[PDB]
Amino acid sequence: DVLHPLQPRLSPRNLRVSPFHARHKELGAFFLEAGGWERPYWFEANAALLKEMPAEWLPPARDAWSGMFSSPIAAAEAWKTRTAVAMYDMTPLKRLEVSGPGAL
Amino acid sequence: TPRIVIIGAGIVGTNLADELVTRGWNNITVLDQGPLNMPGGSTSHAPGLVFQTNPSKTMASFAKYTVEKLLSLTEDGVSCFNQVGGLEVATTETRLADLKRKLGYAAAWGIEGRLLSPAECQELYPLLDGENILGGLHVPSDGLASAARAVQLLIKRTESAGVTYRGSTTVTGIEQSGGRVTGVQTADGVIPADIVVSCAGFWGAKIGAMIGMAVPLLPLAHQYVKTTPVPAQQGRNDQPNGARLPILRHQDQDLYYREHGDRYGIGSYAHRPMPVDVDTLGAYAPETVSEHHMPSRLDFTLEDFLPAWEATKQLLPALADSEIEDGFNGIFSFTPDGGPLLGESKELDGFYVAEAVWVTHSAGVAKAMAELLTTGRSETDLGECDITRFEDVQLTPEYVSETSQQNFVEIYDVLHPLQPRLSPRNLRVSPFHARHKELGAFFLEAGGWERPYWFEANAALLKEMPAEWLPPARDAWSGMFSSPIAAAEAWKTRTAVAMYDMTPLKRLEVSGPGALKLLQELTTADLAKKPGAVTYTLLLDHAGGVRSDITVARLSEDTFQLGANGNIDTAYFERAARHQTQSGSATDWVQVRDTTGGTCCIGLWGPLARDLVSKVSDDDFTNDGLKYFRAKNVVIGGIPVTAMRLSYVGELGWELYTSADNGQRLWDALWQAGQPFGVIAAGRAAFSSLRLEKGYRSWGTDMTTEHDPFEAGLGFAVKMAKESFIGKGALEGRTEEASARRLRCLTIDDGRSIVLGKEPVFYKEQAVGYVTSAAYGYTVAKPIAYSYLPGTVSVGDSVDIEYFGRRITATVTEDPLYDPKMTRLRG
Amino acid sequence: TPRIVIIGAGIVGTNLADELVTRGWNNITVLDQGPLNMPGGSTSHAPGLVFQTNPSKTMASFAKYTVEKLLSLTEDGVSCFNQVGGLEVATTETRLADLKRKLGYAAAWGIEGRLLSPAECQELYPLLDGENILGGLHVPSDGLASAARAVQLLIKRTESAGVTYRGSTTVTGIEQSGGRVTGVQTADGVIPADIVVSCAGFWGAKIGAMIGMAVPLLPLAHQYVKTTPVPAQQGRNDQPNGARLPILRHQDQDLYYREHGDRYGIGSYAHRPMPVDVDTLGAYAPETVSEHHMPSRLDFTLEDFLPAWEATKQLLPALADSEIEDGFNGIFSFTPDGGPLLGESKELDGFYVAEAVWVTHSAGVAKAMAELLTTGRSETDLGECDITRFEDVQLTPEYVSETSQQNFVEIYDVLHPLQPRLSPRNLRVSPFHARHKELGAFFLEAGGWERPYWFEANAALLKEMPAEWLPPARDAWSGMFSSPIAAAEAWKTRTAVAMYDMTPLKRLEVSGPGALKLLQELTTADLAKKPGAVTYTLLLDHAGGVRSDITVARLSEDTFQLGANGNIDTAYFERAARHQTQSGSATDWVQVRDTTGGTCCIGLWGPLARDLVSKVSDDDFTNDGLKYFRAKNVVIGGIPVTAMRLSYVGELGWELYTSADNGQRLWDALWQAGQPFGVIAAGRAAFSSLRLEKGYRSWGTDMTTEHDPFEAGLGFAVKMAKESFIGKGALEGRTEEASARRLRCLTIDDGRSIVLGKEPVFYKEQAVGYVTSAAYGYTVAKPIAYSYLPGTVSVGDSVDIEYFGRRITATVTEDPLYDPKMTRLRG
Ligand SMILES: *Cc1cc2c(cc1C)nc1c(=O)[nH]c(=O)nc-1n2C[C@H](O)[C@H](O)[C@H](O)COP(=O)(O)OP(=O)(O)OC[C@H]1O[C@@H](n2cnc3c(N)ncnc32)[C@H](O)[C@@H]1O
Ligand SMILES: *Cc1cc2c(cc1C)nc1c(=O)[nH]c(=O)nc-1n2C[C@H](O)[C@H](O)[C@H](O)COP(=O)(O)OP(=O)(O)OC[C@H]1O[C@@H](n2cnc3c(N)ncnc32)[C@H](O)[C@@H]1O
Ligand code: NA
Ligand code: NA
Repeated sequence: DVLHPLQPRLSPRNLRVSPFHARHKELGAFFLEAGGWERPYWFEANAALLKEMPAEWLPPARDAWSGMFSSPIAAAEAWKTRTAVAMYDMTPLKRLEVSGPGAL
Repeated sequence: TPRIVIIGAGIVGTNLADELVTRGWNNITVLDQGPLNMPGGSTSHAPGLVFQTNPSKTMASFAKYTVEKLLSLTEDGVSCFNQVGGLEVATTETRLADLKRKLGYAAAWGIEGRLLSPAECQELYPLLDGENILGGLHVPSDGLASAARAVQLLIKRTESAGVTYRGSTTVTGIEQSGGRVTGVQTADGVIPADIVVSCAGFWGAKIGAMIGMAVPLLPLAHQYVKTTPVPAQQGRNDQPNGARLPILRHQDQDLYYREHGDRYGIGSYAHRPMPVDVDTLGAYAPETVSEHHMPSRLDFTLEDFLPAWEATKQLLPALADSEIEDGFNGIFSFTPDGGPLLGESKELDGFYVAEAVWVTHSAGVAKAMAELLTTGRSETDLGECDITRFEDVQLTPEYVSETSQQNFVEIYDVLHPLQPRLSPRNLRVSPFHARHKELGAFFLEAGGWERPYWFEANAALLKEMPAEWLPPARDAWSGMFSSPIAAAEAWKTRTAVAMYDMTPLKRLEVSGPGALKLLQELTTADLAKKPGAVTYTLLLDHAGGVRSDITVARLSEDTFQLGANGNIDTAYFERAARHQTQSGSATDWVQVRDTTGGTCCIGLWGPLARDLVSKVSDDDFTNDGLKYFRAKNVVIGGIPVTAMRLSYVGELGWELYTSADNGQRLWDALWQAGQPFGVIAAGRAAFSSLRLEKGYRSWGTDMTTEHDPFEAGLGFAVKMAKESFIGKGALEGRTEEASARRLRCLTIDDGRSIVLGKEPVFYKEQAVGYVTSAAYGYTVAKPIAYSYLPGTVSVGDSVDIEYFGRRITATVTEDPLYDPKMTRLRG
Repeated sequence: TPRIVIIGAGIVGTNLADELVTRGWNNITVLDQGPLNMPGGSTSHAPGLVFQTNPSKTMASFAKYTVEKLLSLTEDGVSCFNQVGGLEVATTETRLADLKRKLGYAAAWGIEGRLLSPAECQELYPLLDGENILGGLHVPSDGLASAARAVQLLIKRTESAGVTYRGSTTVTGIEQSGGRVTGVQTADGVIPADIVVSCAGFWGAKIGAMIGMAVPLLPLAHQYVKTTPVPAQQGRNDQPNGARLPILRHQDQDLYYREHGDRYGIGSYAHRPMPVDVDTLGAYAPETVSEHHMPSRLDFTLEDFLPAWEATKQLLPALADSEIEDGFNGIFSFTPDGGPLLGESKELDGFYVAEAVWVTHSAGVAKAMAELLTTGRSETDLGECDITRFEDVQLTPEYVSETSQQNFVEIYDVLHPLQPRLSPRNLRVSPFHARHKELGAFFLEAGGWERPYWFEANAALLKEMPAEWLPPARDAWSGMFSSPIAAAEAWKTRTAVAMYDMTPLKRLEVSGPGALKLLQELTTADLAKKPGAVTYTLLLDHAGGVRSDITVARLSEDTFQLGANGNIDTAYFERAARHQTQSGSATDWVQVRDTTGGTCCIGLWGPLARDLVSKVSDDDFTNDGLKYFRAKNVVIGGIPVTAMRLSYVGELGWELYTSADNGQRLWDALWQAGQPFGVIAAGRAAFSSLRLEKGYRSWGTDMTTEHDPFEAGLGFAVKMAKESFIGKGALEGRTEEASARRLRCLTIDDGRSIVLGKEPVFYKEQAVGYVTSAAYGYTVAKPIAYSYLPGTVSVGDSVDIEYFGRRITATVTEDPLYDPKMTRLRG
């Protein structure tokens, strides 16, 4: 099959979620998955910001292929990270603890 | 004939006066606050590019008529149309593909055009830098309107026929009595009128406030610039405003161009939206109005034009050897959906609008409005143009401002037919909204309502779905706003049981001792039956065209519930009810209420529907308890419900109606009862596919006022034996078998090439139709498309449908495609 | 006088015939399917215990009248009441406390009673095993009714006065024309009638179905047993049914007792609910009806009685030396709220019900119904008895069965006034329900609606709340269904801004050319003002009693929105509207619709309300934009809203109304706008407290039809200058200052002893009133209670309120307690 590089499976999904999952769903997260973890790629709540976003932040139209699994909402999220304050879910990033007198 | 006052002597008002005169109505006064020699609205600044090809059949037809009429409007051997042709160029692959779709519209609506290669574009338009040009769409019949000259020639010939023009005359109010217009107020007194038509351009909302009418347009400014003389153009054109090259669109950069002698004109939408408050413009003394000084022209803002100027030099390098000479920010109108605003006001009988109209469509709008006024109907479908199409949340100043600014931003963008706005959203939701979100609904919006198209919860079913139900891969365009989940939802509707949210479908209650009388005249059904009957019926106009299809349920002697198509229907019934009440006896009064927002409806459909409902109700839902096309009151999960036995999707079950406060309980009761039967929530994508498999006609797409019932295959819904109903006389003698054009079901032979709507349909290489409704049919496992075809094309014949320039073979197929013997519905 | 047919010759129907005759109406036919000497309904098996004390003032008054009337009904020197007194014993501390509350009801309603110690109980009732007895409540005037003998004596004296009795006559249908009753159908023809009253006991729902009326009673069976001769009782009483000891209640074990000569009778509710299908009983040939063979008696099920028999031997050990002799499972009626069903049907003019009535209240119900029929009103408040009190979800067979069975299970339980059912719940929810659950709403229910009483989200505010707002600890009883969170919600309403859900408050739309005319006659206001006015007004009866208080908003010439008290109001307006339409001209027609379930309302109140709304609306909400007690249409968050400026809680702000589909958006828009102002959601506990601080009267509690406007302190709402309105004539000359009894505000001096309602109020040691509305006042920092008091008691006087047997000192206080100068509401 012809498949986009970001194409998700539709099943099995929701195997691993962070503690913020219910809050993310309240905010309209668009989830893709990697390593079993559900990861928001943008939040539909932020679409409401696009109408106040300064014109310099608005990207041009995308073609169909680069537009797959993409949203203009991401521009607003970048805008607010650069100018205000943002909360990213970093839970899925691999975390190891190395301990003991031999760790160093 | 009636005394008419037209407000506005722009291109719309003067064409309307002309179209009325030609139809023998000449008791007309046209008013304008500006001087008659140069009124000073948008018509007085438009450069006049006319591109006819449009996705809307109606707008394309308006443009074709405008070109024809302007070519005919002449004095001293010079017409008001310079037919240079039109060229749209593509600088991206996305745009190149969209030009192939537009070539399809051209063929569908009867406009001649051709796709051009980069080399052919360069031959046609030598000033192009061909490096970035990927191809073009050439329409030889497009060209340049002389709008200001047309206004002057229309004024001259209508004045000769008896029309009165009064310039320098400002309308300050509207006089009324008894709910009907009687006059127009000015500083100097009242001008009497039986009919008033507001043709006031971007002042349309200011006029509407004079009668308490919401007119959903927003005045916005748009930049237009002229260059100094361009060296490459020296000696080529007639001075000072000659043109020889086709008008030029560069939609990837939001620009358009025309020649003005040896100078260029540049129109740009590539700037911030620029809303204008009409109350700040100032009154212009008519003696001061001139080319560069008029209400419609605001000061140029060069800073907004710099990017457009750079993009212009890239496309047309010869212009880099010229300079900007003059620019202005010109005011015109935008609306929430980009459509114009036509028709009779809800608030005042005899008061009409014809506003938010480009020069391009002006003569077509005027013709349609002249037809409406003089005969009671337009010869062209106005469903996308009627002012009454809007829902109440769509008429607020905030909605009109936000959505019309977005329409400006997107004016030249490539957009899919299902593309949603991202804001404003969540205006109207059904009582099931929280449950829908629990199930991962994918929502799109229409009329302000959030509507699930499928549910992510159902993705878990795909791995157990039988292979016969799995559709092939979709291409990128038909794959937009689509999911394979819809196949699973269709599968479970056909084999188990499903819950559809029917809440957004327009619901009217018609009540009172005059309700039966009203509906007996307006519809094509004999509704005088003991309560409990549900009847599918049509509303016609006096020419027999189909205004709407409606389902009528008689709930009691004096109460009927109607399933309708939208707010055009609401306004039609409201006025008809008021007129019957006003002119009738104590037994003729009737009220109409739009109850949609206060109620809700679940379509509970599938072969296990009786098994499910039996767990939560003691009412009799067997065939003896409730027959097909009947209604009765029941209790489900403790909630009083009106159950109607019918199904758009063609399965066992019922539409279940209740008040909004009870909806969540009804939902939850049915949901719990359905667990052992594998109940699912099912969305609009599956709904549309299953309903098309049943051959349902969608008003506005599969039939309009341009079609009679017999052409549409809806003859069964017309009871010709009735003594009286609107349209009966026009329909005498007509049959389905004798109809010159007939609505036909097509299936796509390759099983995979999905079409979407508006694609042209060819029979033996000639364009003879276009796609109305379309969907992938999950039960028949192939794409489906409907089209009108000449009556001589038969079931079993082959036709081609053009999709993005490729011809797809399809077969005329008998419908319904699924269960034509209704075995799933009976017993 | 009118021709009356009464269906049923039980204790109700025969007392009704008697009460009509005494009022000079004797054109009455009474029908019964059973033989007149022993009809065979529940009256033919009742043992006749009459305990007068009840939490309901109306039911207590009905019982007092029954005792008086039965003592008066005599032949051969033997009356129909044996006044042995009544004793309720307590075996738990919970029950002992509840007897102190019941002693309070006794004092409130004018019944003499005393609390007895264990020793005194033993002196009064020597057969008690005193070990487990903790105390008793003794009411000397209670006793034993001879219900079957009363029926026979009533038949005799009404027959003499002209009443016709027809036994062995089964009603099979009801004849009607023009929406009014005309007759009663039997196998032998139609008996003509202007008025029909269904007194058919547990067959009431079967009769109601004959006219399409839902009668919300459930037939249920209840065990009653007689013992063999009890050795300890040998020689003590007259044989065979004599009694000397008080009737005995043992509510902790769901049992009651009486003597029958030397045998005991035992009634038990300590068994599974036993619903009965009346259609299975079989028709009894009248010649076969006898003491042990009649429709109302089903076969005894000993297995259900064994636990009751064991509990009986424990309480009364002498009975262990007897045996069970005979038992039966006797059928009677239960209803969803334990109240009877009285009044005129919604479905049929002139058709009345008087059903689900204990022998205990029978003569009082009959008197009230005789008053209703002969004068148009009852002299006793029927708000808790009227058949029209029920909401539509409360009339389904499923609701009536579940809730009436729960009422049987709980019949003798100690229950708090706010105790909710655990099922059925979530029948009706507002559009804000999901948001409320996000905020941790604590829901209670009324009329089927889920209503937040407080929000757990607000617990986080308690740690920043100023100390003056923190209330003292509550005792266990007043602490039930209460939270300290309510103080925080009151604090923020008074100092910031709060959003109350007003959706459940009854909302009626009255429309049509006759709407103004109807309301001008029914209300005490002059409503003929240009649209936009909001008026608080009263509905009176013809005696000037207060049927309801209503807020009327005139939204247009022919449309009014009413805020009402419940479905008694709905049915009252529906019938008045139909009668005006039927008898009126083409300009008199009027429709009434209950729009509550299709709409919603947010009360946006607090000093920051203008700051909040200004962020989400461009409409003018200043004093010049919208004055106090005015309404206008606005847009908030993109949603069309009807804003009304008034506040139950006494702060700046508005009631904001919209359609249900728009409610969640309106909520979310206001919520987001309110974040910088510290907006909270606020629930019913705070609402009730703040509204009582404003002196608002709650219909049904603070005033009923027993009170005129002047007694209630509502004189300001009566426009005596009006030409005409129902009740005007009765009110001529009356004033607040001359009223013999006046509604007064009391505050509890100790700042901590909260009372709840119905507690008796004493002035110089005499019972002179009782608590109507009550709440802790968070702004005044003390408990508040209202009561009627003799006119000679003044502001500043001291009264005592008895709560669980303890006297609490309170002061008559001027009201409103908060902001009587309305500074918070004006400007
Ligand atoms: C501004 C603009 C518009 C434009 C364009 C470029 C610019 C910068 N380029 C176009 C193009 O190339 N092709 C095309 O098809 N259209 C183009 N347009 C849009 C076009 O100009 C307008 O859509 C069209 O001209 C609108 O015509 P209409 O006849 O509807 O409106 P109008 O010319 O503005 O006339 C309205 C008249 O009403 C009078 N009026 C208003 N209020 C009153 C009162 N109260 N009393 C009396 N008279 C009143 C005005 O004076 C005006 O003359
Ligand atoms: C069953 C029971 C009831 C009871 C009780 C103990 C038992 C086991 N103990 C009580 C107690 O000690 N104190 C008290 O106050 N009440 C007690 N009760 C309840 C009491 O018996 C009933 O609530 C009361 O008797 C009801 O009286 P009412 O007059 O309302 O009803 P009825 O006696 O059942 O009479 C109805 C008559 O209607 C006739 N009917 C019905 N349908 C028709 C038709 N279609 N046509 C003609 N006549 C009809 C019936 O025949 C009946 O006689
Ligand atoms: Na754009
Ligand atoms: Na019990």
